[PDB]
Amino acid sequence: MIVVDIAIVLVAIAAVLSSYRMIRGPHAGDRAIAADLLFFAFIALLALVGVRVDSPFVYDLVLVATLVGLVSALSLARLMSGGRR
Amino acid sequence: MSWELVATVLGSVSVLVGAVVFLGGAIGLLRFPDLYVRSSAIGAAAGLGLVFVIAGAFLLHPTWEAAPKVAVAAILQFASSAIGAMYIARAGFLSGAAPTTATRYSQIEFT
Amino acid sequence: MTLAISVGVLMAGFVFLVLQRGMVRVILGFILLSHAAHLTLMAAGGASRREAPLVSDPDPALTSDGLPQAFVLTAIVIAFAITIYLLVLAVIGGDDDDTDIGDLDPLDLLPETPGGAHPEDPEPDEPST
Amino acid sequence: MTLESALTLFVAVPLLTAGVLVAVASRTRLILTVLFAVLGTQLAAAVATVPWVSDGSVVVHQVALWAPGVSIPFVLDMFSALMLTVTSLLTLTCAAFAVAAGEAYKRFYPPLVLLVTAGVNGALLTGDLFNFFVFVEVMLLPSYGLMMITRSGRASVVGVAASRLYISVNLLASTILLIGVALIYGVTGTVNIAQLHGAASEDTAVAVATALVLFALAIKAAVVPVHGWLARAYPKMSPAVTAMFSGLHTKIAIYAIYRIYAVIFDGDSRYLWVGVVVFSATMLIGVLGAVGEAAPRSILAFHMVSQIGYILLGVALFGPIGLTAGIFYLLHHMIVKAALFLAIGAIEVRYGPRRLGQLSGLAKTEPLVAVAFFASAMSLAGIPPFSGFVAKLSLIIAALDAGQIAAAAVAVVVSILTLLSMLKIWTGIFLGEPTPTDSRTLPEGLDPAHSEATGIPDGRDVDGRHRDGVEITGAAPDMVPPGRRIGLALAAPALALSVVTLALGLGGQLLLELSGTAAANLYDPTTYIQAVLG
Amino acid sequence: VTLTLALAVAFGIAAISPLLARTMGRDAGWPLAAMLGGLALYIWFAIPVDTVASVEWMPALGVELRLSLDPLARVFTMIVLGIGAVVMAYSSRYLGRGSGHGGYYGLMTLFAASMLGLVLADDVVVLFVAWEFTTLCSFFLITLAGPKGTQPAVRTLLVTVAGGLCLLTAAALMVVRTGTTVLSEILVDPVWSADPAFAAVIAVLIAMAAFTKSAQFPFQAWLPDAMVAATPVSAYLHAAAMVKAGIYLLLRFSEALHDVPVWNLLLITCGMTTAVLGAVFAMQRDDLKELLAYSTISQLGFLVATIGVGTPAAMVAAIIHTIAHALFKSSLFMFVGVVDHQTGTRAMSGLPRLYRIMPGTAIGVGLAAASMAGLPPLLGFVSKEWMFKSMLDAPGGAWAGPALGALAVFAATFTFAYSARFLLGGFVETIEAPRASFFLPAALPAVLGLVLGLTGFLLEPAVAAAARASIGEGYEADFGLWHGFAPELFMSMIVITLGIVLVVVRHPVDRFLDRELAPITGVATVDALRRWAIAGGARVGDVTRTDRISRHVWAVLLVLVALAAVGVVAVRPEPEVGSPVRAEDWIVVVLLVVGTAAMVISRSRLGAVANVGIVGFAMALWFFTLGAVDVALTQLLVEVLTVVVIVLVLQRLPRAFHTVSRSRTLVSAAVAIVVGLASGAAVWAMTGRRELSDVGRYFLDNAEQDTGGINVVNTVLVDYRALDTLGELTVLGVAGLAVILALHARRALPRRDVPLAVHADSPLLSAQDNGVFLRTFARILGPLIVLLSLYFLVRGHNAPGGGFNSALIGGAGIAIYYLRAPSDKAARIRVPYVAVIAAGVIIGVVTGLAGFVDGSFLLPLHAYLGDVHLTTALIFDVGVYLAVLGVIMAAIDKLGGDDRSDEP
Amino acid sequence: WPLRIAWFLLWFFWQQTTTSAKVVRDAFLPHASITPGFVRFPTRCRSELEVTMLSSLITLTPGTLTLGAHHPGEGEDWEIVVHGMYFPDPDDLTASLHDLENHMLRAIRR
Ligand SMILES: CCCCCCCCCCCCO[C@@H]1O[C@H](CO)[C@@H](O[C@H]2O[C@H](CO)[C@@H](O)[C@H](O)[C@H]2O)[C@H](O)[C@H]1O
Ligand SMILES: CCCCCCCCCCCCO[C@@H]1O[C@H](CO)[C@@H](O[C@H]2O[C@H](CO)[C@@H](O)[C@H](O)[C@H]2O)[C@H](O)[C@H]1O
Ligand SMILES: CCCCCCCCCCCCO[C@@H]1O[C@H](CO)[C@@H](O[C@H]2O[C@H](CO)[C@@H](O)[C@H](O)[C@H]2O)[C@H](O)[C@H]1O
Ligand SMILES: CCCCCCCCCCCCO[C@@H]1O[C@H](CO)[C@@H](O[C@H]2O[C@H](CO)[C@@H](O)[C@H](O)[C@H]2O)[C@H](O)[C@H]1O
Ligand SMILES: CCCCCCCCCCCCO[C@@H]1O[C@H](CO)[C@@H](O[C@H]2O[C@H](CO)[C@@H](O)[C@H](O)[C@H]2O)[C@H](O)[C@H]1O
Repeated sequence: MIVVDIAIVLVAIAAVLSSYRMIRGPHAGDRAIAADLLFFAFIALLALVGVRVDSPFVYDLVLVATLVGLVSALSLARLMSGGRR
Repeated sequence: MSWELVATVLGSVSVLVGAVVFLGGAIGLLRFPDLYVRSSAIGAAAGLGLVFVIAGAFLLHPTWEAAPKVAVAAILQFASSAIGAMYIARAGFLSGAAPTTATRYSQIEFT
Repeated sequence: MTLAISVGVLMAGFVFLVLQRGMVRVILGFILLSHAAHLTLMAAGGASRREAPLVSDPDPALTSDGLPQAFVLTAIVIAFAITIYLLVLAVIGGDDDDTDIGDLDPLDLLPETPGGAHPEDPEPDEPST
Repeated sequence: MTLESALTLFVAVPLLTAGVLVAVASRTRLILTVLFAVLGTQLAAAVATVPWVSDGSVVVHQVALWAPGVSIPFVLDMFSALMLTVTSLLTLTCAAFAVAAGEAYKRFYPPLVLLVTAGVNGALLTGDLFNFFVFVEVMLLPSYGLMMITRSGRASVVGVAASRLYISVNLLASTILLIGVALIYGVTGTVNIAQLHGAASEDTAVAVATALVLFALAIKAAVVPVHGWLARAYPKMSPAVTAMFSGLHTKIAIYAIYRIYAVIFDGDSRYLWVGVVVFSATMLIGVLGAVGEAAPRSILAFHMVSQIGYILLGVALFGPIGLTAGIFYLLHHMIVKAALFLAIGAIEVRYGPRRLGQLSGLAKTEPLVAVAFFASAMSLAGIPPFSGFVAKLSLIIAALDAGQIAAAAVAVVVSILTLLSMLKIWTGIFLGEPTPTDSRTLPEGLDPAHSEATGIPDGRDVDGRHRDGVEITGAAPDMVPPGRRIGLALAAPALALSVVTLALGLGGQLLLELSGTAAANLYDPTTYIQAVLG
Repeated sequence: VTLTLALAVAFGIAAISPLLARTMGRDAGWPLAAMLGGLALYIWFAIPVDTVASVEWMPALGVELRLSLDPLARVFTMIVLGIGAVVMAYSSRYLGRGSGHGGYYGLMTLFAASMLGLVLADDVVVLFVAWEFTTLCSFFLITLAGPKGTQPAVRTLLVTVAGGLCLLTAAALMVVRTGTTVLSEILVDPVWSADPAFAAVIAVLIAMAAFTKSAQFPFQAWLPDAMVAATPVSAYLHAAAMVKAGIYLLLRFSEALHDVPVWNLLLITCGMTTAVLGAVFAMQRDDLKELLAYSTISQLGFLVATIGVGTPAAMVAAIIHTIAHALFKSSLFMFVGVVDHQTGTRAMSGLPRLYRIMPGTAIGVGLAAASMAGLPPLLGFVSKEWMFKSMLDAPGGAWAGPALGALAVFAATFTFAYSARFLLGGFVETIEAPRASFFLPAALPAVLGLVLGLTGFLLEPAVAAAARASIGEGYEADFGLWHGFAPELFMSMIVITLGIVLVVVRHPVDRFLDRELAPITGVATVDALRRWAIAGGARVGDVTRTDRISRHVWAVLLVLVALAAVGVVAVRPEPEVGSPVRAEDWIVVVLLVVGTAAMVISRSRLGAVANVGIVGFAMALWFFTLGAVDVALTQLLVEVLTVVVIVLVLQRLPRAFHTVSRSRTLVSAAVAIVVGLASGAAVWAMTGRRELSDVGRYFLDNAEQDTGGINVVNTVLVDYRALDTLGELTVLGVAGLAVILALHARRALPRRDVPLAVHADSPLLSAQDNGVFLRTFARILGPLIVLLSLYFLVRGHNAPGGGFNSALIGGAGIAIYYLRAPSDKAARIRVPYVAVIAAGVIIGVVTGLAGFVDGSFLLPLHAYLGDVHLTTALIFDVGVYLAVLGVIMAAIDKLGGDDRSDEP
Repeated sequence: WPLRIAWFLLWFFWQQTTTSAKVVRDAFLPHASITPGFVRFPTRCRSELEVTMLSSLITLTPGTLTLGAHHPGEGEDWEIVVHGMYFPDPDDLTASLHDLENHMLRAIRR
């Protein structure tokens, strides 16, 4: 499963770069779009890791993390707008 | 030849494509001047790359009890990566995210 | 040793944040501390067996232990409740979440009319005489 | 049912009725009937389970009837039983005080008291480590809700900063306890206290984790290096809530330290010097901070710290006599400190929270609370006519027997400072001529006239002729002359617990025998481990 | 048991005295005088000279209520109860014609009962009990007379407890050493001769315990001011109520500690210094309330000195002088009282000497002060010459013997001087002579002094028997004023001579030694100590004065660093089992480190919550890498539901964290690095060193066989350790109720007014028209989330996620419903969530309580229906589901927005 | 027809990997080669579902993004605010959006 290790390292590098953007984000909204990209990269890492450590109960998490990487993203928008709708 | 080796190689190339797309969407978060350019790139990258990784992972061990939980997950990932980026860009506009100096035309006032 | 590096980093983050200014910047430290406790609980179950205990006949010496998993599963909910209450505490006191307050007991006693109920007989024990 | 399966009813009956008193929370009469019925039947069950284990026996119930060591054992060994009866008596009297003070009509007071009682009973009867942590949280979470219940239904910035500090240094202590339990489970195999019969004198790897657990319990008990969190959180609470907490939380931590060091550490006697040092420093620094203070209810917090140092010294003098002295001191001191927060708390309810000297002559206008306070004060200082004398005498005898002359000298000198501070209170509040004072029993910040909040919904408000538990005249400041403000219903809970500390002084052999039988379960845990593991 | 009966009757007298005081206003002193004195006539007559009654009090501590009546006690009970009776007979006429006097009698008779218990004490613990009984009764007697004596009473209690508690230490030492608590068996123990390092400590402790009950050199500053109390309580307290307690203690313990040099020295030198410096200060004082106190001080000093002599010839003198003093000082106090109450003021502008109205009460003071000075035909003279005869053979060699006599001669010169000043001199119609029933109880001790000095042959049996019982040997005693010229008398013709010479030269002497004295006396030395104690306590409490989290956590982290320094050298790790580090592990470690660093260096509240979500996701990936699927699910859901709440509480707070000064981030980071390294080493050296827990092997082996479910985590949570799950669901419900209470007690901060810098007529506003994206995606995310919450709820026994993941994934749906709403009014959850929490907790505790049907509490009752293993674990899961759902509903509806729409 | 869905999803994944290659190319465009611009676009969608799925499809396109939606009319006519990269003339952006809207409305409708 060398392809899976390559994909894991690539997603980790992408996550590190996007987290650098999170840190040095000029406007508060960049630190939220980086959070969104990182949540999606973390779902990808969940899938790829569940491939590496061969597990049947992966996609439950994948079915839930998407309902989590969204509610935890919209709310960030709700925070950039100062709570105001 | 076999009906499992095709799925294996397909999942492998799919997770590779998805990882490459994630890396491209992350590099976009670096060399992009605006918040709206960043969100326009992320709305596509975080969706396509993640759907590719999910489908490739599923092809690398295709269980039968996880097919609906992936068919739903793909659509949910697409819709969520669209809507999250949409609302992040909108809230950035409302909060006062200054558009880049290289904006040739804007039919929306910023004040 | 990775499960030790991550626990050490989370504990350092907690110790730093909990010593900073602001109640939310302290609740974040407590979140990191709860994460560190959950991670060291997951480490106590060996952490050398990475297989989930969800198979029909689990194979011992190969699957992760279930008791520390139940332990962290309970501690997560407990710390979540305490974090919810700390967060709702952060938005009632004062007009901010600032935590640098001094001796706050004067603001809970009565206006303390001077001299006392007997300004003619000062106690010879108090050093304020 | 086997009469031991009913041991879990100490946790199932509250948790049920509490869950009931949350549903029907507006019927204040019904919930105040059910709360006292449950507290009374719990006190009766505890005082009837005391004769069950008076012969050194140990009643162990494997919850859910699994193999010994797999499930959570509920033990009861005349230490858990004594703690059960005394803490349930304290909870009952503090609830009877809160009913008269003005609390217990606010929303969710009867449920939260029952949930705290269930958590205490769980933390006492439990026999393993992690479920003890879970029950400590079950005891702490309703405590945080009770810190907002006030006589006026509001809360101040001070009363919320104290709550922040409390929860912060208690969530930290809870998480340190959790990390210690995790490390014990990592080095050893089980978190059951029985299966750790000696796993602290066999290898130091488990001894460090058990020291972490004991240090978390010491934070929860407010020993001298970590004590300011308790002296700065208990004063800033409602007079009934602090009286209820004075005997539960720190004392559950004391019981936990006793059980852990007696079973796990086996009373190793190599690490008793650190106990002696830390607890003597506690006895000293707590009473120093006490004599330094200037508020009546802020003195009792530091005094509680010093008496906690007194009690834990009983485990630093491990043996048949030191453990007996420490257990008797625990059972006496939680009663006395309850009777002391209820007498000073009954003044802060009618006369408002003031410093020492702003009131005078309360011994002339309110003799009931004055008697209830002076009895408990002389007992706290260890004066013969009361219980505290027996406790301090047995403790000094055990300290001189074990050769710890320095600990004995500190434990006998600190009584002078304790008496000095109690006399400072007695002189600044009770002795003097009764002077007219203003009718202002709520500091600016807690009264329902200078706060934009909506207030906690009062139970005695549906009558219409009540604003927030105050008798508004209806519709169809100037100094009050000295009089009797504290009625019988407010000074009666502080007086009942003030004749218990005298009945335990005159007749003390009854409690000394039970304390000896409880110590016999700590300096010789063979009958406890043989009962939990079979 | 008759002696214990006598003590019980002495206490019943105090129990009944308030009733008599309310029945007879002030005449209640007449029955007590005939009831507290008659008791004496009983204890002396119908009880043999040596009876030991003992009833069990506390056999655990080896303590028993054991009363003994050795002849020393046979004399001291008499000298206590007789003075108490005469003081009651005097107080029945001294007190005003009032109705409420129970507070005075219930104490002045309880004083006699406590003194009786002290002198009738064969157990050392009951001796200490009666000691502090007397000290408490005396404190309460001084607290009388209004606020004039609230400070003197406090100082009296403090000084007599600081010594009265050294007696506790001596008692505990003698109990742990001699193994028994019996005064008759401790004094004759061979320990006092085996090692003098123990007898010396006990002698010092007991001398300090008796220097405070009396008023000796260091602790003399509580008798002169306790004079603020009424003169009858002063008569009792000075004749024999408390100042004789210390002397009886020195007489009792003189059987063992009489040959130890430190006892002899600490007694002799302190008693003589206080005798001289009490006689002098009585000579200097003016008010007869202060003169009598500084005279009692000097007399007690004489007594403790001749006790410290420690020879059989010395205890006889000590006892006879205790009797003589308890007579003449009592009569002097009662006569001062009668001459105050018959005129009106003892000193308002002075007073002509008492021999102005000579008949009746002047010869009484002339018979009292004469024996106080030691004039020949009295009892004070024979006692003083006995004391001089005793002191002439004091220990310390052949030189410090006669020097003690030459010092006692100075003290007796000054005592004659001040007694002569008492009888005559300014102490800065009235023909209504004192009533025959008022002056008589004040002249009984004064006349007893005369009739005992003349007919001295009545006291040698009792006194000698009380002296051979205070110490070992005995001495043939005789009190007869014999005219045999011995140095015991030559230093008594010198005392009278030099005292007359002094009183005829009084004015230059007093104006001479007053300016060069400097304040040895005065109460400003105990108050200085109390002030120092209060200042030190304030400086100690000032360490933890600030009630802010950042400081009281420093105290926790410092002890954590200390324990880490201990454990680093303490822990030796065992060899590792397998390898707890995998390849796909450094990537999640790096992501967690990056998230934690971005959180701790984030200067904006939004970056911090984004990093909190990221750390939650990384911890979920961690739990899933370690093989914990259910824990990963719960971690994901708790991360999303804490991000939602942090957003709801951050929409009210400013945008940037508070700026904390430098040199405070440096120290915080320096301690954080240390604690992080410590925790890392702890988790590295304590986890991967054992094969597998036996309970773990059991759970993996007997999960499907015991409970029918293969999800070991969920079966452990709901079947084996169901108590933990019940506890944590109650914790969550309680947190919901507490959020409700908190937001009802204090108004939450309003949502911060962000200045939206966009004009009205532009799009990207009008949330009702612009939330169309979420309002439509929710049309497919609602049913999906509901069927997902119902999917995990039933599959939880054989698949990840039983009831907590089920409930948190519905809380996520509630968060979606909140974010979906157009404005703040529609966003309020319109369901009763407190009742939902109540129903969840009720269902949980009930389905756990149904186990008693077959088994015990919290046991599943699985029943098979065809091929479905239906169990009550499903009902417990429904209960915890309802509980967590109600908690999330409360946390979202109370914190979400402001929407003040629930009150009239 | 058991293998119809497999062919459909494989064609979908080809039409998506071409979009993914477009995304990766968009990440490496030099500066001054991105020309962002905002545009108000009348959507010609009646109900809420049509306009939100049109906005989502605009966002998922690698060159555009929909900021928000609103209609300044009586009850219909939905308008969106679309941000576009490398579209130097707003008419080009509106033409591409009209193409996409036609291709979608011709699909999800009767
Ligand atoms: C504010 C202080 C209040 C007064 C405090 C009174 C504390 C008195 C403690 C006396 C304890 C006697 O018990 C004795 O303790 C000492 C240290 O004290 C221990 O001694 C230990 O101390 C340190 C380690 O920390 C080492 O230097 C020493 O080699 C080691 O043995 C002994 O092993 C134990 O026998
Ligand atoms: C010097 C003045 C002060 C002296 C103070 C003395 C106070 C105590 C008086 C002695 C009490 C008499 O002691 C008598 O013996 C028994 C035997 O234990 C005591 O104790 C008995 O009664 C109670 C039961 O209710 C329990 O303490 C115990 O179970 C029982 O043994 C009783 O209290 C009393 O019946
Ligand atoms: C309020 C006053 C308080 C002052 C109390 C002082 C206490 C006085 C001592 C009490 C005991 C007296 O001691 C008692 O003395 C009497 C009288 O001599 C002796 O009595 C004996 O000898 C005398 C003659 O010398 C005769 O009475 C008779 O032969 C016989 O009774 C007793 O044997 C002895 O027990
Ligand atoms: C009320 C009291 C409760 C508080 C209890 C606190 C217990 C704390 C436990 C800390 C554990 C100490 O950890 C360990 O202790 C042992 C016991 O001497 C000592 O261990 C020692 O072992 C050997 C002797 O066998 C020495 O040669 C070595 O130098 C040293 O390490 C060290 O101190 C430490 O290695
Ligand atoms: C840019 C961010 C990402 C940076 C990526 C850094 C991670 C790459 C370095 C990982 C190095 C390899 O790390 C090493 O992996 C081997 C397997 O090869 C693990 O080895 C262990 O697990 C393997 C299974 O995988 C077992 O077969 C083996 O017996 C056991 O020892 C080691 O415990 C770990 O130390």
